[PDB]
Amino acid sequence: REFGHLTRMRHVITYSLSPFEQRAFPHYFTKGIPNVLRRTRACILRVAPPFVVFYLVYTWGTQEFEKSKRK
Amino acid sequence: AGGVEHRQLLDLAQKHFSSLSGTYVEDAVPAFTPCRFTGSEIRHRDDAL
Repeated sequence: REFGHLTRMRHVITYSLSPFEQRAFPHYFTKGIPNVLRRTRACILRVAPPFVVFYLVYTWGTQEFEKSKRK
Repeated sequence: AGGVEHRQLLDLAQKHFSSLSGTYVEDAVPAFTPCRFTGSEIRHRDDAL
């Protein structure tokens, strides 16, 4: 696995700019803030509902531990 | 260049080229916009060559 022996490709053109010709910080809060809100919305219904059920079991488990030692 | 006399070429230039327009209609200076250099690259990938 060396660089000129990897795969076969035809009819593809790429254009690039030098790092000394561009800004290292482009649009940061103009593009970046609405981008990290799209990514948060796209994954919130998959990750979060398991950790809500851990919270409800934890509260029921510490409260029914203290309503056993009381009288 | 070659077997030419300069006096002969000058009189042939006055006979055939003198009706060229010297100064022009409104004759504005031909503007020269310079051009800048940009460090960059372009890659065209074609493995069949």
